[PDB]
Amino acid sequence: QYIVARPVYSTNAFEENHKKTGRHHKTFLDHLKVCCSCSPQKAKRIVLSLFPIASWLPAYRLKEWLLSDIVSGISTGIVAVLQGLAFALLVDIPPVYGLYASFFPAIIYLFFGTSRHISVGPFPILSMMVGLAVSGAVSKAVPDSLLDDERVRVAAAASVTVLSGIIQLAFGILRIGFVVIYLSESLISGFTTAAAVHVLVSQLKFIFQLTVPSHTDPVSIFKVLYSVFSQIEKTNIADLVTALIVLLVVSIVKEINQRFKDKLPVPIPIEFIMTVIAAGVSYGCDFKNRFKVAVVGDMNPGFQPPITPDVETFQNTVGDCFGIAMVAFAVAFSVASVYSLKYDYPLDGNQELIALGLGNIVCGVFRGFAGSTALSRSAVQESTGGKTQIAGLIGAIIVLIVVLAIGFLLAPLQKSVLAALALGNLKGMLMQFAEIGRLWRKDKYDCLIWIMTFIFTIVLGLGLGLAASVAFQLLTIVFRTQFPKCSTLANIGRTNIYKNKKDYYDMYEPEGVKIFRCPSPIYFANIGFFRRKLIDAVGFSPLRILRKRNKALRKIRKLQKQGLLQVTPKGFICTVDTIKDSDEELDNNQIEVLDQPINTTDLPFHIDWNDDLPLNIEVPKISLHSLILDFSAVSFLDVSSVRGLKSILQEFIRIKVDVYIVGTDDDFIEKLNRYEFFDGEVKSSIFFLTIHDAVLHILMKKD
Amino acid sequence: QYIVARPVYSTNAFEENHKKTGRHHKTFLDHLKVCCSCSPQKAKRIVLSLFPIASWLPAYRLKEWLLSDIVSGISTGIVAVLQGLAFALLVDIPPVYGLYASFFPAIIYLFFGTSRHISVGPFPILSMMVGLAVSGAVSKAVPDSLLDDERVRVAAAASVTVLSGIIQLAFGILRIGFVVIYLSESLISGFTTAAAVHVLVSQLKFIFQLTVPSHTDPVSIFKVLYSVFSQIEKTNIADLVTALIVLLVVSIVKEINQRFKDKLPVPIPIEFIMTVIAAGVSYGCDFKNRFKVAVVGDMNPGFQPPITPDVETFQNTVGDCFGIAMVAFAVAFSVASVYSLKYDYPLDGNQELIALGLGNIVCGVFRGFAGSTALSRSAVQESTGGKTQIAGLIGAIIVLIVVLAIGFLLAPLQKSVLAALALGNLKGMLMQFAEIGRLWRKDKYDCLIWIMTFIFTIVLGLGLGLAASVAFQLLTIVFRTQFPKCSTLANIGRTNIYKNKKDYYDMYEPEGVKIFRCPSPIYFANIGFFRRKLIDAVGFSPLRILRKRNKALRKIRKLQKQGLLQVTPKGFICTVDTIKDSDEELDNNQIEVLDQPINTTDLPFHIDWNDDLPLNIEVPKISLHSLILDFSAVSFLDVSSVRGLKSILQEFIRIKVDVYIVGTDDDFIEKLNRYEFFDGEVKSSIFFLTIHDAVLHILMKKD
Ligand SMILES: CC(C)CCC[C@@H](C)[C@H]1CC[C@H]2[C@@H]3CC=C4C[C@@H](OC(=O)CCC(=O)O)CC[C@]4(C)[C@H]3CC[C@]12C
Ligand SMILES: CC(C)CCC[C@@H](C)[C@H]1CC[C@H]2[C@@H]3CC=C4C[C@@H](OC(=O)CCC(=O)O)CC[C@]4(C)[C@H]3CC[C@]12C
Ligand SMILES: CC(C)CCC[C@@H](C)[C@H]1CC[C@H]2[C@@H]3CC=C4C[C@@H](OC(=O)CCC(=O)O)CC[C@]4(C)[C@H]3CC[C@]12C
Ligand SMILES: CC(C)CCC[C@@H](C)[C@H]1CC[C@H]2[C@@H]3CC=C4C[C@@H](OC(=O)CCC(=O)O)CC[C@]4(C)[C@H]3CC[C@]12C
Ligand SMILES: CC(C)CCC[C@@H](C)[C@H]1CC[C@H]2[C@@H]3CC=C4C[C@@H](OC(=O)CCC(=O)O)CC[C@]4(C)[C@H]3CC[C@]12C
Ligand SMILES: CC(C)CCC[C@@H](C)[C@H]1CC[C@H]2[C@@H]3CC=C4C[C@@H](OC(=O)CCC(=O)O)CC[C@]4(C)[C@H]3CC[C@]12C
Ligand SMILES: CC(C)CCC[C@@H](C)[C@H]1CC[C@H]2[C@@H]3CC=C4C[C@@H](OC(=O)CCC(=O)O)CC[C@]4(C)[C@H]3CC[C@]12C
Ligand SMILES: CC(C)CCC[C@@H](C)[C@H]1CC[C@H]2[C@@H]3CC=C4C[C@@H](OC(=O)CCC(=O)O)CC[C@]4(C)[C@H]3CC[C@]12C
Ligand SMILES: N#C/C(=C\c1cn(-c2ccccc2)c2ccccc12)C(=O)O
Ligand SMILES: N#C/C(=C\c1cn(-c2ccccc2)c2ccccc12)C(=O)O
Repeated sequence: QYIVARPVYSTNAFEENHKKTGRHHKTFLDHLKVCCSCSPQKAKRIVLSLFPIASWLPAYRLKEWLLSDIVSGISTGIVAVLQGLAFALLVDIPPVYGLYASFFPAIIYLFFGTSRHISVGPFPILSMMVGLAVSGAVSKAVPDSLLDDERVRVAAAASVTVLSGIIQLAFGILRIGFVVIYLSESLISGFTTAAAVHVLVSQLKFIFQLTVPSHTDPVSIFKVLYSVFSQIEKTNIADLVTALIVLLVVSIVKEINQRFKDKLPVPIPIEFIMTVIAAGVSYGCDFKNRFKVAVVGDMNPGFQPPITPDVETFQNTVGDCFGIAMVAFAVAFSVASVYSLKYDYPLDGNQELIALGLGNIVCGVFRGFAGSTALSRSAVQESTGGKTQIAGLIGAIIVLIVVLAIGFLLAPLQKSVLAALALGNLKGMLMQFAEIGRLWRKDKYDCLIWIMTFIFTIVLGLGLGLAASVAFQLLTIVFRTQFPKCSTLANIGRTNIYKNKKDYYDMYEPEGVKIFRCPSPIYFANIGFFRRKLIDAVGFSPLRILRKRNKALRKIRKLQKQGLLQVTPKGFICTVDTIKDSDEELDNNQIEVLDQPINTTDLPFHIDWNDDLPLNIEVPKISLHSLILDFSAVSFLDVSSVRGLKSILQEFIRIKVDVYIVGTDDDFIEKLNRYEFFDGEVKSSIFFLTIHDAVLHILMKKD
Repeated sequence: QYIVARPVYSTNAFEENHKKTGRHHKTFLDHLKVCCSCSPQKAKRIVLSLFPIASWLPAYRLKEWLLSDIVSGISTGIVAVLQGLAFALLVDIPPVYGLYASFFPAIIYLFFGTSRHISVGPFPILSMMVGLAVSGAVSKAVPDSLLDDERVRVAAAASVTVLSGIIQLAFGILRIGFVVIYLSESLISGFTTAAAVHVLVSQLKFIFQLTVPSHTDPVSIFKVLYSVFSQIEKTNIADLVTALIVLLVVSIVKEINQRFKDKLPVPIPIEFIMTVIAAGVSYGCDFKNRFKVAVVGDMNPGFQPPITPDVETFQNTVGDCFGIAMVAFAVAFSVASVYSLKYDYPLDGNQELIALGLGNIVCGVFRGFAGSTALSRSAVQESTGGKTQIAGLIGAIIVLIVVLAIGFLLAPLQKSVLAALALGNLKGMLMQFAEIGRLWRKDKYDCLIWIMTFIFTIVLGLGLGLAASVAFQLLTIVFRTQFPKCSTLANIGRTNIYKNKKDYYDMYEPEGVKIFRCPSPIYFANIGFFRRKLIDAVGFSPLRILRKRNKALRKIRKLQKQGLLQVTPKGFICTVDTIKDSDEELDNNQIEVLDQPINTTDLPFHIDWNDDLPLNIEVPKISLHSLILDFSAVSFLDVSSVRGLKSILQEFIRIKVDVYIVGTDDDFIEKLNRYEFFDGEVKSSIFFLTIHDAVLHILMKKD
């Protein structure tokens, strides 16, 4: 049973009887002495965190991990080759520059990366963003043969990814890799669903084999849909039927694959099989002069010399590279967190930013495009038994073998087989459309974030819809705390339990006491609503009672100068039966003296303000004498709240109503001490521990 | 004294013994039957709120208010004439179009407005915004004598203000006039200080008499400063010395004016006096051919016929007109709220939006620019004794007399006297620079809002810095709740008071109980920090203990198949002294079975997990058996919080640690019922009333 016998405490009387420890909290100048104090332990702890390969490579279990890493590396390197060739088409550069995007960041991440299970390379949302930034950068260059219009796109892609890597590396150095908390899962879900719709639309010009101009920012998906479906009569039917056959086979076998996972080890590489079959039947049957199928061209065997990034492209694409860097880091951290939770090893977000930025810089210098991880390729690497990032090294070696030696193969590949392979794996992102119903019946504030993120991304493009979506998801936090359900409380069962007055049957309120509760932090978007709810909860406005009391006092003092009210020790004598109702109106520059506190020390008689005032002065009466504010769910105040609350409490104190703030911790009062809140009128003795403390104090101080 | 004797309640046992009232809360379809249910009382209540002049005009006290309204109307009409002429220069149109800006909204607001003390007209921040929007609109028009370049600016100004009035009227119709709560007072203070710096810079080309091109959006103030100070050798010294003399005299007399306010009724109109003296000495001495002073030209006597707004200017200036409408409504509501609080009458914000939008539409049709109220002119109207909006009618009649009849006067006015009069009244907005110190020592989150609003407005212009400032002040709410000071609580004095464990001396914790407190709402930017703080507060991670227990159970079950552990009713028999430490590593696709709940029903012996496990199996021990979460300051959860909290509680329950959530109201649990939160593992019986309830329940259920 609950049995408590203690004294009534008042948050000052609690601190006289219970000695505090007196903690000396930390300043700024010693925050700048814990950072600059270097040590031989601190330096080695830093340089083993900058080069994580110095810590996991000598701890390699080369009896339990090597064969699994080799098998997983081969199985992810084949997928990396095909995905690089397919994602180079979304940037509209020659396809061999896709392979450079799947080699250099995977080599840099082996040395500088902290995850063990992600596969580093291109992924289609980032490749679409890089393609849109290139189309925006070549449409803004100053002026000074379709081999030279793609030589500009390659240099623009290289410059965009060098700038994105520079931004990522700078944010990793500045230790602000915690920015991934500013994206909710509803925002990520809506953004990835709309990006899957963007990817699905962008692969239509390769299936139908049409020529679509490179549209730009505001509504890119509808311009591309119009330019595709206005030329639908020029559709090459061989590419269409080949893409449909490859798409049907890869979706059927990818359903069969995960439908039967207990019986099937190292799952079926149906995309490699269909690519081999399609390139082998396009060769031999000569699907380039019988029909007019566009193929992957003759890729040159070898790497290309490094280029210097153009500062004009740096100037024209600053916000595009900011969006590319943010989306790349957010996707990589979201994918790597799954496997770090699954296998229990720590992830360093700032080291992730440093490794991805260095990989993107080295990739863009040697003419590749932007890299992060993909969820699909990382799932392929982890599903086949990847243990460390040596599987990434074997995958990069497979990409290297394809670049240097076997590049005469993949030349009869039909360029719509790649689009069909990219369309066959949009299923996981398109199945997120069944989340509007769940979030609708769950929250309705995150369903709004989902729907507005989808709409903003669709009708504003992948770079600008993300910024608008982040701003709207910041608005929804204000929407949650805008009109809080403010309550009046009452006692149940004649004990220390106080709940909502409209919720149970036999509640009891002490006479003259009001207990008000705001279940929300009070800030600038909240304080006027709080004042309105408090005023209609107590039943009156204290400013009106104060002003009418001041008007009555001015009329009483005016009648005292005329000798009409001879003041006794008790009671006014009233040596007139009735005066003829002369009300006096004050001017402006003089009305604010009605808001001053009443000091009736010149009369020996104590004016009651509640019984009856002589000579027909109405002065409306109140029954309230004590007000309790339950500030237990109020997490913070800012400035506007402290001003408005100081005004409310000053207006309540001046009409002789005691106020009590109840339910706060010591940090709340310690922050209120900085706000110039307490003075000779609002004292610190209004704070109490619990509601029952204040109620017992009221009942003791009355009688 | 505090004496309580009650049973221990558990938020389900409280609702079996206290019958709820069962309120039927309101749906959507009856929200759409309270709006469409029309009545003869509802219709008259609506149409008396659309035309407020039908309610205050027959209640006019024409014995106490008429002379004061006449005097205040004359005193504000003279100021309205001079301010209209001065603010027409910030738009760079001829000055007579300033007077039309101070006539038509003041006439429309007399019929449709709810305030009684504001003066409607131009104010310099809005006139600078209209000038910037005109300069941006004439720099974007398609192509098809300095009399024709200002005929384009007049039509662009008219179109911009018609679109701003349309936006204001549409937002007043849609009942969303509560948007003024989205601007903190720190944002308004920083914005108005930077706008005062903009106004001070924009009046330099009229004092020095220079020719400055109409610069635009990104850094307008530095381009204007460069274009002024590169031509400083061409300064007309007569305009300079006249502006300095007028500025010195008006600042000295405006200090003298409010230094002595008790002795001085109806304060000194020093601006009217200096304008009369300057125009009378510029005439007669002929300050137009002796020197080369630019003067206010010959204004044509009369109004101008209405024009149709160009839809090209509507197309080019959508965001500019949105910013103009928002700033006009915010300034007007902030000024009108002061006098509504001072004189105790209700303000309707949506009717304010409707009246201002109609006034701006009618003003822009008849070739004026945008209108709202100014704080200075409203202070002049209220200080001289304005009672109703009939003072606005007398002011508009004074402006009408100046337009129709006396326009041959104000023709020798020196056009830098007006700039000096506008510079002499920037003191109130420039004295807000002494708020970085106050907000620095008070909050440091609103000082940041002030500084970033000032910087964004200065280096981005008045339209775009406001949007960036609103986005940053939405970011600061996330900054406040990002890393909450999470605590571990303990008991003081062997009663029902639980406070921070590091704060007092003789605290007591029950053995095996941890009380954790997060003093913040938990949302998407908050849940990973909450999980990290809970894990390092309890001293371990429950996933690691669960996985190591599952590994130990798999090794025990493997040794049972070999007959090495013959299970008794109690104790393992262990018919081997020591096996040679064969640890087994699981594959991927098989590791997640370490996260499954332990069901050791196949053994009759109860496995302890805390004493000793045979054959040297370590399985790290915990002393915790009960965890209490103090969710009293947690105002809301969203989706990510419910998922992360469900994960945390499921991981704690599976290692046989009872969890208790404590301190919530019934609305919190009612919202958690929608989230698919409770199941066969996480039940609703974990919720308790207070911390002492849960602690007494723990101590009763142990022994
Ligand atoms: C929920 C709210 C925030 C949605 C707001 C949507 C607007 C941002 C969209 C809807 C209509 C769009 C417009 C629809 C059509 C066009 C014509 C289009 O014309 C072209 O130049 C086509 C391509 C070419 O030929 O170059 C340019 C974009 C534009 C102005 C669009 C700009 C973006 C707009 C205004
Ligand atoms: C998520 C959806 C429901 C939000 C609302 C969608 C609208 C903003 C979309 C739907 C139809 C779209 C239009 C569909 C087709 C076109 C034609 C397109 O034309 C061209 O690109 C070139 C035309 C030419 O050759 O002149 C320009 C965009 C536009 C107007 C689109 C503008 C954006 C619109 C109005
Ligand atoms: C904390 C992180 C986000 C810092 C990242 C900083 C970069 C975004 C900045 C720093 C240096 C900047 C560069 C400094 C100088 C120039 C040269 C400038 O060009 C010229 O002055 C002449 C050449 C021309 O534009 O024709 C174009 C912008 C650019 C590349 C700037 C682009 C933006 C850069 C890379
Ligand atoms: C959010 C925090 C990390 C600060 C980020 C700052 C950047 C957004 C700023 C800092 C340096 C700026 C650059 C400084 C100099 C230039 C050169 C400037 O060049 C010109 O004006 C060339 C002539 C012309 O464009 O007509 C164009 C803007 C730019 C790229 C600026 C773009 C915006 C930058 C990258
Ligand atoms: C705290 C952070 C967010 C501040 C970010 C500041 C930037 C938004 C500013 C700083 C430097 C500015 C630039 C400084 C100089 C110029 C050259 C200026 O050149 C002109 O065209 C001058 C006028 C003309 O001759 O037409 C155009 C604006 C620009 C690019 C400015 C664009 C806006 C910039 C990038
Ligand atoms: C609140 C402050 C401390 C924030 C940082 C200020 C900078 C963003 C400012 C300070 C100096 C400014 C510059 C001062 C002078 C000029 C020259 C000005 O030149 C012209 O307008 C035309 C030049 C020509 O004739 O070619 C263009 C803007 C610019 C570069 C300004 C760009 C913005 C700058 C770098
Ligand atoms: C809830 C509130 C914010 C609604 C406010 C809506 C306005 C901002 C919209 C509604 C109608 C729109 C107009 C509808 C049609 C046109 C014609 C359009 O021009 C043309 O189609 C041809 C002429 C040309 O531009 O050359 C230019 C934009 C404009 C004026 C639009 C400007 C923006 C307007 C006024
Ligand atoms: C925030 C809530 C209240 C919604 C606000 C919606 C507006 C921001 C949208 C709705 C209608 C839109 C307009 C619809 C049509 C047009 C015509 C369109 O004309 C052209 O594209 C002409 C050709 C060219 O510019 O090259 C330009 C955008 C504009 C003004 C749009 C601008 C953005 C507007 C005003
Ligand atoms: N990963 C993996 C596999 C196949 C592919 C997945 N996408 C993809 C498509 C859209 C979004 C994200 C990923 C491919 C793209 C081209 C060629 C092959 C694939 C596998 O072998 O299972
Ligand atoms: N109001 C009032 C008075 C004088 C003026 C105040 N500004 C002003 C200037 C900047 C910002 C806001 C206001 C004027 C402008 C032109 C001509 C006269 C005035 C008064 O007569 O006291």
